[PDB]
Amino acid sequence: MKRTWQPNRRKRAKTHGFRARMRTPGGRKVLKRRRQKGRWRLTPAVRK
Amino acid sequence: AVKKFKPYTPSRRFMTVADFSEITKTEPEKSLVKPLKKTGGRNNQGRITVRFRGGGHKRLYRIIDFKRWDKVGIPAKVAAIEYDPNRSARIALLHYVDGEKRYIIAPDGLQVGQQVVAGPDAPIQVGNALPLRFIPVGTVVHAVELEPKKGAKLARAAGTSAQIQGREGDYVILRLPSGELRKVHGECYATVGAVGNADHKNIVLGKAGRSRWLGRRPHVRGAAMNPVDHPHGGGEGRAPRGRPPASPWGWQTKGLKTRKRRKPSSRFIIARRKK
RNA sequence: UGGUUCGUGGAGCCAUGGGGGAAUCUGGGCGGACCACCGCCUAAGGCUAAGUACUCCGGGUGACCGAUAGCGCACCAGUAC
RNA sequence: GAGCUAGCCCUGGCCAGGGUGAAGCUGGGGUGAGACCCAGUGGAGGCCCGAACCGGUGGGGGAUGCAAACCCCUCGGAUGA
RNA sequence: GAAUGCCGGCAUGAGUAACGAUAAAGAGGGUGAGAAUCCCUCUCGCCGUAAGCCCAAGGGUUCCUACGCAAUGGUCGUCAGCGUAGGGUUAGGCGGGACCUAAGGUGAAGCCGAAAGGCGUAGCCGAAGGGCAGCCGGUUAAUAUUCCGGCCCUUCCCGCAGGUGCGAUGGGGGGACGCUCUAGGCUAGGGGGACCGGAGCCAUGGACGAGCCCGGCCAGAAGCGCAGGGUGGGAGGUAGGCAAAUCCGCCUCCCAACAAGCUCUGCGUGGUGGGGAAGCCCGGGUGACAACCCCCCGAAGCCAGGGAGCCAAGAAAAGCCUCUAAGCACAACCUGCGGGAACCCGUACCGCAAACCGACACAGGUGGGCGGGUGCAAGAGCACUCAGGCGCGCGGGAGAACCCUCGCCAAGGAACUCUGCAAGUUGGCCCCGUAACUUCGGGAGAAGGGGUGCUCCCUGGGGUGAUGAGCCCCGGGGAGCCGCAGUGAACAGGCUCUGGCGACUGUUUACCAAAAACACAGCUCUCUGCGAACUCGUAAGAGGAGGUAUAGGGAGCGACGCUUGCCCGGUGCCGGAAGGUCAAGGGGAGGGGUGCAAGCCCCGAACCGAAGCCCCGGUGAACGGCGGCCGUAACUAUAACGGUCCUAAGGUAGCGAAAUUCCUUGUCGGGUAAGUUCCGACCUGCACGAAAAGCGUAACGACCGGAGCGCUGUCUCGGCGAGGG
RNA sequence: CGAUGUCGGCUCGUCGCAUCCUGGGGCUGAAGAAGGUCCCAAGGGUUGGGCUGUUCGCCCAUUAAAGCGGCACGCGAGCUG
RNA sequence: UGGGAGAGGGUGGUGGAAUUCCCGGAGUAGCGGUGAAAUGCGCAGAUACCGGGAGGAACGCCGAUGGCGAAGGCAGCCACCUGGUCCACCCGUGACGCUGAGGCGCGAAAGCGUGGGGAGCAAACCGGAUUAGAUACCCGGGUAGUCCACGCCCUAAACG
RNA sequence: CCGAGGGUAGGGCCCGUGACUGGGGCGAAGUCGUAACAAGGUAGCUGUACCGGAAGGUGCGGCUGGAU
Ligand SMILES: [Mg+2]
Ligand SMILES: [Mg+2]
Ligand SMILES: [Mg+2]
Ligand SMILES: [Mg+2]
Ligand SMILES: [Mg+2]
Ligand SMILES: [Mg+2]
Ligand SMILES: [Mg+2]
Ligand SMILES: [Mg+2]
Ligand SMILES: [Mg+2]
Ligand SMILES: [Mg+2]
Ligand SMILES: [Mg+2]
Ligand SMILES: [Mg+2]
Ligand SMILES: [Mg+2]
Ligand SMILES: [Mg+2]
Ligand SMILES: [Mg+2]
Ligand SMILES: [Mg+2]
Ligand SMILES: [Mg+2]
Ligand SMILES: [Mg+2]
Ligand SMILES: [Mg+2]
Ligand SMILES: [Mg+2]
Ligand SMILES: [Mg+2]
Ligand SMILES: [Mg+2]
Ligand SMILES: [Mg+2]
Ligand SMILES: [Mg+2]
Ligand SMILES: [Mg+2]
Ligand SMILES: [Mg+2]
Ligand SMILES: [Mg+2]
Ligand SMILES: [Mg+2]
Ligand SMILES: [Mg+2]
Ligand SMILES: [Mg+2]
Ligand SMILES: [Mg+2]
Ligand SMILES: [Mg+2]
Ligand SMILES: [Mg+2]
Ligand SMILES: [Mg+2]
Ligand SMILES: [Mg+2]
Ligand SMILES: [Mg+2]
Ligand SMILES: [Mg+2]
Ligand SMILES: [Mg+2]
Ligand SMILES: [Mg+2]
Ligand SMILES: [Mg+2]
Ligand SMILES: [Mg+2]
Ligand SMILES: [Mg+2]
Ligand SMILES: [Mg+2]
Ligand SMILES: [Mg+2]
Ligand SMILES: [Mg+2]
Ligand SMILES: [Mg+2]
Ligand SMILES: [Mg+2]
Ligand SMILES: [Mg+2]
Ligand SMILES: [Mg+2]
Ligand SMILES: [Mg+2]
Ligand SMILES: [Mg+2]
Ligand SMILES: [Mg+2]
Ligand SMILES: [Mg+2]
Ligand SMILES: [Mg+2]
Ligand SMILES: [Mg+2]
Ligand SMILES: [Mg+2]
Ligand SMILES: [Mg+2]
Ligand SMILES: [Mg+2]
Ligand SMILES: [Mg+2]
Ligand SMILES: [Mg+2]
Ligand SMILES: [Mg+2]
Ligand SMILES: [Mg+2]
Ligand SMILES: [Mg+2]
Ligand SMILES: [Mg+2]
Ligand SMILES: [Mg+2]
Ligand SMILES: [Mg+2]
Ligand SMILES: [Mg+2]
Ligand SMILES: [Mg+2]
Ligand SMILES: [Mg+2]
Ligand SMILES: [Mg+2]
Ligand SMILES: [Mg+2]
Ligand SMILES: [Mg+2]
Ligand SMILES: [Mg+2]
Ligand SMILES: [Mg+2]
Ligand SMILES: [Mg+2]
Ligand SMILES: [Mg+2]
Ligand SMILES: [Mg+2]
Ligand SMILES: [Mg+2]
Ligand SMILES: [Mg+2]
Ligand SMILES: [Mg+2]
Ligand SMILES: [Mg+2]
Ligand SMILES: [Mg+2]
Ligand SMILES: [Mg+2]
Ligand SMILES: [Mg+2]
Ligand SMILES: [Mg+2]
Ligand SMILES: [Mg+2]
Ligand SMILES: [Mg+2]
Ligand SMILES: [Mg+2]
Ligand SMILES: [Mg+2]
Ligand SMILES: [Mg+2]
Ligand SMILES: [Mg+2]
Ligand SMILES: [Mg+2]
Ligand SMILES: [Mg+2]
Ligand SMILES: [Mg+2]
Ligand SMILES: [Mg+2]
Ligand SMILES: [Mg+2]
Ligand SMILES: [Mg+2]
Ligand SMILES: [Mg+2]
Ligand SMILES: [Mg+2]
Ligand SMILES: [Mg+2]
Ligand SMILES: [Mg+2]
Ligand SMILES: [Mg+2]
Ligand SMILES: [Mg+2]
Ligand SMILES: [Mg+2]
Ligand SMILES: [Mg+2]
Ligand SMILES: [Mg+2]
Ligand SMILES: [Mg+2]
Ligand SMILES: [Mg+2]
Ligand SMILES: [Mg+2]
Ligand SMILES: [Mg+2]
Ligand SMILES: [Mg+2]
Ligand SMILES: [Mg+2]
Ligand SMILES: [Mg+2]
Ligand SMILES: [Mg+2]
Ligand SMILES: [Mg+2]
Ligand SMILES: [Mg+2]
Ligand SMILES: [Mg+2]
Ligand SMILES: [Mg+2]
Ligand SMILES: [Mg+2]
Ligand SMILES: [Mg+2]
Ligand SMILES: [Mg+2]
Ligand SMILES: [Mg+2]
Ligand SMILES: [Mg+2]
Ligand SMILES: [Mg+2]
Ligand SMILES: [Mg+2]
Ligand SMILES: [Mg+2]
Ligand SMILES: [Mg+2]
Ligand SMILES: [Mg+2]
Ligand SMILES: [Mg+2]
Ligand SMILES: [Mg+2]
Ligand SMILES: [Mg+2]
Ligand SMILES: [Mg+2]
Ligand SMILES: [Mg+2]
Ligand SMILES: [Mg+2]
Ligand SMILES: [Mg+2]
Ligand SMILES: [Mg+2]
Ligand SMILES: [Mg+2]
Ligand SMILES: [Mg+2]
Ligand SMILES: [Mg+2]
Ligand SMILES: [Mg+2]
Ligand SMILES: [Mg+2]
Ligand SMILES: [Mg+2]
Ligand SMILES: [Mg+2]
Ligand SMILES: [Mg+2]
Ligand SMILES: [Mg+2]
Ligand SMILES: [Mg+2]
Ligand SMILES: [Mg+2]
Ligand SMILES: [Mg+2]
Ligand SMILES: [Mg+2]
Ligand SMILES: [Mg+2]
Ligand SMILES: [Mg+2]
Ligand SMILES: [Mg+2]
Ligand SMILES: [Mg+2]
Ligand SMILES: [Mg+2]
Ligand SMILES: [Mg+2]
Ligand SMILES: [Mg+2]
Ligand SMILES: [Mg+2]
Ligand SMILES: [Mg+2]
Ligand SMILES: [Mg+2]
Ligand SMILES: [Mg+2]
Ligand SMILES: [Mg+2]
Ligand SMILES: [Mg+2]
Ligand SMILES: [Mg+2]
Ligand SMILES: [Mg+2]
Ligand SMILES: [Mg+2]
Ligand SMILES: [Mg+2]
Ligand SMILES: [Mg+2]
Ligand SMILES: [Mg+2]
Ligand SMILES: [Mg+2]
Ligand SMILES: [Mg+2]
Ligand SMILES: [Mg+2]
Ligand SMILES: [Mg+2]
Ligand SMILES: [Mg+2]
Ligand SMILES: [Mg+2]
Ligand SMILES: [Mg+2]
Ligand SMILES: [Mg+2]
Ligand SMILES: [Mg+2]
Ligand SMILES: [Mg+2]
Ligand SMILES: [Mg+2]
Ligand SMILES: [Mg+2]
Ligand SMILES: [Mg+2]
Ligand SMILES: [Mg+2]
Ligand SMILES: [Mg+2]
Ligand SMILES: [Mg+2]
Ligand SMILES: [Mg+2]
Ligand SMILES: [Mg+2]
Ligand SMILES: [Mg+2]
Ligand SMILES: [Mg+2]
Ligand SMILES: [Mg+2]
Ligand SMILES: [Mg+2]
Ligand SMILES: [Mg+2]
Ligand SMILES: [Mg+2]
Ligand SMILES: [Mg+2]
Ligand SMILES: [Mg+2]
Ligand SMILES: [Mg+2]
Ligand SMILES: [Mg+2]
Ligand SMILES: [Mg+2]
Ligand SMILES: [Mg+2]
Ligand SMILES: [Mg+2]
Ligand SMILES: [Mg+2]
Ligand SMILES: [Mg+2]
Ligand SMILES: [Mg+2]
Ligand SMILES: [Mg+2]
Ligand SMILES: [Mg+2]
Ligand SMILES: [Mg+2]
Ligand SMILES: [Mg+2]
Ligand SMILES: [Mg+2]
Ligand SMILES: [Mg+2]
Ligand SMILES: [Mg+2]
Ligand SMILES: [Mg+2]
Ligand SMILES: [Mg+2]
Ligand SMILES: [Mg+2]
Ligand SMILES: [Mg+2]
Ligand SMILES: [Mg+2]
Ligand SMILES: [Mg+2]
Ligand SMILES: [Mg+2]
Ligand SMILES: [Mg+2]
Ligand SMILES: [Mg+2]
Ligand SMILES: [Mg+2]
Ligand SMILES: [Mg+2]
Ligand SMILES: [Mg+2]
Ligand SMILES: [Mg+2]
Ligand SMILES: [Mg+2]
Ligand SMILES: [Mg+2]
Ligand SMILES: [Mg+2]
Ligand SMILES: [Mg+2]
Ligand SMILES: [Mg+2]
Ligand SMILES: [Mg+2]
Ligand SMILES: [Mg+2]
Ligand SMILES: [Mg+2]
Ligand SMILES: [Mg+2]
Ligand SMILES: [Mg+2]
Ligand SMILES: [Mg+2]
Ligand SMILES: [Mg+2]
Ligand SMILES: [Mg+2]
Ligand SMILES: [Mg+2]
Ligand SMILES: [Mg+2]
Ligand SMILES: [Mg+2]
Ligand SMILES: [Mg+2]
Ligand SMILES: [Mg+2]
Ligand SMILES: [Mg+2]
Ligand SMILES: [Mg+2]
Ligand SMILES: [Mg+2]
Ligand SMILES: [Mg+2]
Ligand SMILES: [Mg+2]
Ligand SMILES: [Mg+2]
Ligand SMILES: [Mg+2]
Ligand SMILES: [Mg+2]
Ligand SMILES: [Mg+2]
Ligand SMILES: [Mg+2]
Ligand SMILES: [Mg+2]
Ligand SMILES: [Mg+2]
Ligand SMILES: [Mg+2]
Ligand SMILES: [Mg+2]
Ligand SMILES: [Mg+2]
Ligand SMILES: [Mg+2]
Ligand SMILES: [Mg+2]
Ligand SMILES: [Mg+2]
Ligand SMILES: [Mg+2]
Ligand SMILES: [Mg+2]
Ligand SMILES: [Mg+2]
Ligand SMILES: [Mg+2]
Ligand SMILES: [Mg+2]
Ligand SMILES: [Mg+2]
């Protein structure tokens, strides 16, 4: 049947993207935390 | 007159439709329509604030002239009478000798080809508009302003009207559609005659589908819900109300008056509505 | 109403959201209701090192660990997944 | 977190074929004029039968499955909320 | 040594289950260390509204070639979507951007919020919508509307020539719109040809034939032709389209008007460029100087912004045209022609799937287009089959029980069982014929029955032609032939009688309930006079509504028919300027601390002092409620009648052992040989009853009861057979 | 209670005997035939249907007879539900 | 052809008295009702009086034993539209007539449907009396309805 | 071919009968009240409508076949 992951690149970038996170207080705290942890990727990589 | 159908479906047995007999033109003036942004009953937060709205037929909004004292002394010809999906009354397209075209709401008995005009000097005939000072006591009227130059507010739906009952100083006394008696400022404009399409209220939708065409989604009784949802919710099997009948938000709904008491307009309302 | 040890208590002191509303030393605040006496102090402008805190970083040293321990990672780890 | 799901909003798309034959219209009849009746025309409808499409009625199978809801047979809607 | 402890390792179950659709395989030849599994050939089967082809998501080198087989592959492997390496994606015209706007998002001005932030007209961003210039063919191992070939086209810059009051982010036009149905003429696509081109074939009894088999086109500027779309012209006045206007709108006049004319698209033609089958021969040659023509069918596509009807009344903005404003009128713009200029990103491959979502090379899920032929009434249904693609990544045997899916069955025919659960029966089309009841639509495909193939002969109307033949479509009548059987295979209702509940089509517990539940038109109560009530938000701001009492909110009830009684003492709601109670505050009689004092400070009586409550009324489609006992009539029985306690008042009409009845399988009647169920009655209703509506009601229901006919392996009662295990 | 699945039906039995029938007996208010009552006896047998989920029971038509109990109210890693 | 009388019918308008309600004023201890009473209403200011407003229905006098119509039935006043009928002239037509089974139309009140309107009155209903009792007669309240439009119903002591 | 009739199926009319139910007639020796005939103690009768144990009542409109 139809499952939960229906990939959509524009949706991905617009929802979890770098400019999405930076627009908002909680989104920058995500970036601060992910940078503090040493994550190689601060944000999901969608091909574009 | 309203039009019936033969019972060739279970819904056509009861469906009735407006005959549309006064309508002389089936397309709207392109310069007077604009898109009507459908809300679905949702507000600027995205939240439902009026339940069970949405899904109706697409509509363009006809720009109506609810001021009329714009063009004192300038006569206009009644060029057409049109359907308006945004209101129960019909609309009439006016052709001012100015060259300017405007929509008013069509009074009862308005004739295409006749002339109307607005102003303190207008004759007391259907379609003309005057400040209330100059309309004779007893004449029935519509598209009444509430305050001067703020636009027609009262008696706007199909078949409705108000009656001038007398004068008192700077104000005239109107019997509003609801039966209320109200002072209204004499400089407020009005339009002589009743609103047209008085058969509007004899329409029988006939089927659930018809309501849906109009943007009315199904209504859910509180008694069919659960206690999380509604005061009337829950109960094992069916259940009487078991408390004073209440809205989804807990307030009582059988008689509880809700007009604010200290409202400044009370100094102008003589007698609360009848019936 | 808050702060203080003070939770309405005899409840002062310091702060102030509302109302009323002064004086310039013979002016004014405080000494735990309040009054007198006796003292202390100078509100409604601002600044000021040092002694104090912390440990991303550098070093020194362990009756600290020794690869299931010690940091999640001694190794290409905030990786693979 | 509404890329699942629920509702709404904007903008596009889809619905083989067959059946029934409403109003209206034209003609004829009728009448003082009408109502109305008959025929032809017509093509209405949360109309009918049935694929796509949307479903999930009863049974059987499956049950460390092909599958964390599937398969076969049957069955509901299919111009409409 | 134990914590169903934690991490790791290794056992048991066990050579067991399984190896992922029952579309299916066999042989020969090759390669190789090794072959059921790789390559090649022949034979067989399966899909063909797909299991074929194209496009968009998503995936991201999986594409091509060489060399490999440790692992990955449910076996094997020499093979591969795997390992290594090299190569491969070419655009002014295709898609997106240097254009437009939609919801929405953002957001100068502005507004609001302790902070963070929330809003917000314009503007901007935002597409699969508007707009915009490329078709056919060839070529690579792998790209092609991109390279090449032929023929076309767009914008920008500059110049030349003619022309004009030129000029805009401003004004106006236009862009610009629904659903259903549909005309004319075309194109796509298809069928036939005794005609045109073609390598060949004559088998096994016959045929050298009007034989078989194969193919008989594609693109194309201007011009022309056919078919459609769009659009009236002139003058005069003008106060409106936030300036101006010659434009547009309005009034008037005059010609024109279903015409023509001007313009635009489609189709045909068209210089020109291409393609080109079967067979044969080792993807390529040949066929071939290939031929390339006539007839019929015909779109849901095209002309298109076509036409009609209908109510639920159907985006925006830019491009485009027109008007004028500053300005500028050696400029500028318009038209023609010529040269130059023309950027960025995508393009491989998979794409109903082994490359996407499902941990898997997973019987599941995935939006748009093409989707041939014949026959069956039609069709995208069904059977077979074309092009194209496959035989589903374990096999070989055997022929037990049992299981699964399937076929048949003597006599009986529901006796099975909770229940005909399941499975039979019925089954399309044409004709005949069809009941109660009914809201006059229906019920209805009611029920029930007859016909159905092929052959010859006669014949009627239509379509295309031309009026004819030919082709295609719809029929009619007569006489015959064969079989058990003619929708001869496949796809295709079993029917009726009678209750309950719900009017109806719809909706629901994604994944145990589809229903009598929710919704529904419709009924009533109630609130709301507009800066509405009400909802969201601290607010600003929104929704309501660019609506205005024939409207909007809340509640119950639930088509329709006939109806909806009595109780306002309690609670609710509504009304009541009296009265009672009533907090802060006002007031300050009187009292207290302290001071030598004037004075400072504290307590405090009467009285004044809101809403609310109390109090007085009203109100039931507001919350709710709606009795008991004794007695009485020519036999008994019962009680129309009287008496009496209690209550706010004591259940009306209608219905009743009921979706409600405990006693209960109540009693009586019907149906059955026999009926705890069913239907009809009665009424001592444990414990119906009138909008948590009462009683009915045609039609409707994958709802739940009861009965009958038809027919059956459900059964007496079992047997045999098939295929996958 | 870190789980001992439940009524009824179907299937499959096996056992007890306080015996329903068949076999053997005593008594009889046993003439015969038919019965009554008690004793011995468990080898075998103990039907098909209507109602109801029912066990049970009632009823129909038969029968030599239409027995009663136990086995986790026998039997759901055997089925039904 | 020329005249007449008339509440004959339909549509649109419009006038005054009275009843009730609301507002203002003034005023106070009762009003109302009956055979007599009580319920009811009234110091929360009634009744009685004056001024203002709203609204519905019916039209006093004229009015008669009268007029009109086929019947039912028709009553303020104005206008429009329209029927029947009588009279005088004796002008035209030339028996064109009478009746009338079926048909069609009309048809008081009550009742029905959809919508409006609602002052007064008033079935049902509630209360007070009366009475042996009183589901009545009398009194205080009161919903349909009574009124308007359109569609039904089609009855009568529709009687002379 | 037709064809007595038989068979399957569906309709129409008539008769008998049926748990139970509606009223009607008669009986009369009962219970309740007294609706009509007199102004019958509320003049009566009436079509209709709503209501009540019963006769009946009330509303609306009509008749006199109504006493004074
Ligand atoms: Mg997942
Ligand atoms: Mg999706
Ligand atoms: Mg993905
Ligand atoms: Mg995307
Ligand atoms: Mg996208
Ligand atoms: Mg998206
Ligand atoms: Mg982003
Ligand atoms: Mg990571
Ligand atoms: Mg890195
Ligand atoms: Mg992130
Ligand atoms: Mg009309
Ligand atoms: Mg109708
Ligand atoms: Mg109709
Ligand atoms: Mg009709
Ligand atoms: Mg119906
Ligand atoms: Mg109509
Ligand atoms: Mg109209
Ligand atoms: Mg339109
Ligand atoms: Mg526009
Ligand atoms: Mg709008
Ligand atoms: Mg809006
Ligand atoms: Mg917004
Ligand atoms: Mg938001
Ligand atoms: Mg949000
Ligand atoms: Mg709401
Ligand atoms: Mg809504
Ligand atoms: Mg309208
Ligand atoms: Mg209308
Ligand atoms: Mg209605
Ligand atoms: Mg609508
Ligand atoms: Mg609604
Ligand atoms: Mg509802
Ligand atoms: Mg519920
Ligand atoms: Mg919740
Ligand atoms: Mg709660
Ligand atoms: Mg609650
Ligand atoms: Mg409740
Ligand atoms: Mg409930
Ligand atoms: Mg309850
Ligand atoms: Mg419930
Ligand atoms: Mg209950
Ligand atoms: Mg409930
Ligand atoms: Mg319910
Ligand atoms: Mg309850
Ligand atoms: Mg209730
Ligand atoms: Mg309650
Ligand atoms: Mg106001
Ligand atoms: Mg203390
Ligand atoms: Mg303190
Ligand atoms: Mg302060
Ligand atoms: Mg001092
Ligand atoms: Mg001092
Ligand atoms: Mg101080
Ligand atoms: Mg101090
Ligand atoms: Mg001290
Ligand atoms: Mg000090
Ligand atoms: Mg220092
Ligand atoms: Mg320091
Ligand atoms: Mg150590
Ligand atoms: Mg060490
Ligand atoms: Mg280690
Ligand atoms: Mg470690
Ligand atoms: Mg480290
Ligand atoms: Mg480690
Ligand atoms: Mg690593
Ligand atoms: Mg759209
Ligand atoms: Mg369809
Ligand atoms: Mg027809
Ligand atoms: Mg028509
Ligand atoms: Mg349908
Ligand atoms: Mg249909
Ligand atoms: Mg259908
Ligand atoms: Mg769906
Ligand atoms: Mg199913
Ligand atoms: Mg089945
Ligand atoms: Mg089966
Ligand atoms: Mg199963
Ligand atoms: Mg499972
Ligand atoms: Mg399946
Ligand atoms: Mg299936
Ligand atoms: Mg089916
Ligand atoms: Mg269907
Ligand atoms: Mg269809
Ligand atoms: Mg439908
Ligand atoms: Mg729709
Ligand atoms: Mg131990
Ligand atoms: Mg374990
Ligand atoms: Mg264990
Ligand atoms: Mg462990
Ligand atoms: Mg462990
Ligand atoms: Mg092992
Ligand atoms: Mg073995
Ligand atoms: Mg084993
Ligand atoms: Mg398998
Ligand atoms: Mg091999
Ligand atoms: Mg090998
Ligand atoms: Mg091969
Ligand atoms: Mg991937
Ligand atoms: Mg490639
Ligand atoms: Mg590769
Ligand atoms: Mg390998
Ligand atoms: Mg190997
Ligand atoms: Mg290997
Ligand atoms: Mg492997
Ligand atoms: Mg595998
Ligand atoms: Mg090799
Ligand atoms: Mg592979
Ligand atoms: Mg290479
Ligand atoms: Mg090119
Ligand atoms: Mg550029
Ligand atoms: Mg833009
Ligand atoms: Mg675009
Ligand atoms: Mg393009
Ligand atoms: Mg081209
Ligand atoms: Mg290539
Ligand atoms: Mg438009
Ligand atoms: Mg559009
Ligand atoms: Mg539609
Ligand atoms: Mg056509
Ligand atoms: Mg072509
Ligand atoms: Mg064809
Ligand atoms: Mg031969
Ligand atoms: Mg043509
Ligand atoms: Mg002008
Ligand atoms: Mg062409
Ligand atoms: Mg060739
Ligand atoms: Mg050649
Ligand atoms: Mg040659
Ligand atoms: Mg040749
Ligand atoms: Mg079509
Ligand atoms: Mg059109
Ligand atoms: Mg409408
Ligand atoms: Mg816009
Ligand atoms: Mg200038
Ligand atoms: Mg020009
Ligand atoms: Mg650039
Ligand atoms: Mg690029
Ligand atoms: Mg490419
Ligand atoms: Mg699929
Ligand atoms: Mg596979
Ligand atoms: Mg798959
Ligand atoms: Mg094709
Ligand atoms: Mg067929
Ligand atoms: Mg067919
Ligand atoms: Mg099919
Ligand atoms: Mg074929
Ligand atoms: Mg296979
Ligand atoms: Mg074997
Ligand atoms: Mg199979
Ligand atoms: Mg058999
Ligand atoms: Mg049978
Ligand atoms: Mg039989
Ligand atoms: Mg049954
Ligand atoms: Mg069958
Ligand atoms: Mg069949
Ligand atoms: Mg029948
Ligand atoms: Mg009928
Ligand atoms: Mg129907
Ligand atoms: Mg039937
Ligand atoms: Mg044959
Ligand atoms: Mg056969
Ligand atoms: Mg088949
Ligand atoms: Mg069928
Ligand atoms: Mg059956
Ligand atoms: Mg039936
Ligand atoms: Mg029912
Ligand atoms: Mg239903
Ligand atoms: Mg239901
Ligand atoms: Mg109903
Ligand atoms: Mg309903
Ligand atoms: Mg329904
Ligand atoms: Mg449907
Ligand atoms: Mg479920
Ligand atoms: Mg569930
Ligand atoms: Mg779940
Ligand atoms: Mg669930
Ligand atoms: Mg299920
Ligand atoms: Mg369910
Ligand atoms: Mg269903
Ligand atoms: Mg539900
Ligand atoms: Mg419901
Ligand atoms: Mg109703
Ligand atoms: Mg709130
Ligand atoms: Mg706002
Ligand atoms: Mg708004
Ligand atoms: Mg708005
Ligand atoms: Mg509104
Ligand atoms: Mg409902
Ligand atoms: Mg009926
Ligand atoms: Mg009663
Ligand atoms: Mg009460
Ligand atoms: Mg009360
Ligand atoms: Mg009371
Ligand atoms: Mg209560
Ligand atoms: Mg004092
Ligand atoms: Mg003292
Ligand atoms: Mg009521
Ligand atoms: Mg109570
Ligand atoms: Mg209630
Ligand atoms: Mg007695
Ligand atoms: Mg009762
Ligand atoms: Mg009973
Ligand atoms: Mg019974
Ligand atoms: Mg019942
Ligand atoms: Mg009960
Ligand atoms: Mg009980
Ligand atoms: Mg019972
Ligand atoms: Mg019982
Ligand atoms: Mg019984
Ligand atoms: Mg039963
Ligand atoms: Mg039952
Ligand atoms: Mg009884
Ligand atoms: Mg309820
Ligand atoms: Mg109920
Ligand atoms: Mg249903
Ligand atoms: Mg159903
Ligand atoms: Mg049968
Ligand atoms: Mg069997
Ligand atoms: Mg066999
Ligand atoms: Mg077998
Ligand atoms: Mg086999
Ligand atoms: Mg076998
Ligand atoms: Mg336990
Ligand atoms: Mg355990
Ligand atoms: Mg366990
Ligand atoms: Mg004897
Ligand atoms: Mg013995
Ligand atoms: Mg024995
Ligand atoms: Mg034994
Ligand atoms: Mg039994
Ligand atoms: Mg029993
Ligand atoms: Mg018994
Ligand atoms: Mg015997
Ligand atoms: Mg036992
Ligand atoms: Mg026991
Ligand atoms: Mg027991
Ligand atoms: Mg047991
Ligand atoms: Mg058991
Ligand atoms: Mg089990
Ligand atoms: Mg069991
Ligand atoms: Mg077990
Ligand atoms: Mg066990
Ligand atoms: Mg069972
Ligand atoms: Mg169960
Ligand atoms: Mg007083
Ligand atoms: Mg008189
Ligand atoms: Mg004469
Ligand atoms: Mg009448
Ligand atoms: Mg009447
Ligand atoms: Mg009234
Ligand atoms: Mg009534
Ligand atoms: Mg009524
Ligand atoms: Mg009436
Ligand atoms: Mg008379
Ligand atoms: Mg015979
Ligand atoms: Mg015979
Ligand atoms: Mg009397
Ligand atoms: Mg009497
Ligand atoms: Mg009398
Ligand atoms: Mg009664
Ligand atoms: Mg009584
Ligand atoms: Mg009475
Ligand atoms: Mg009369
Ligand atoms: Mg008399």
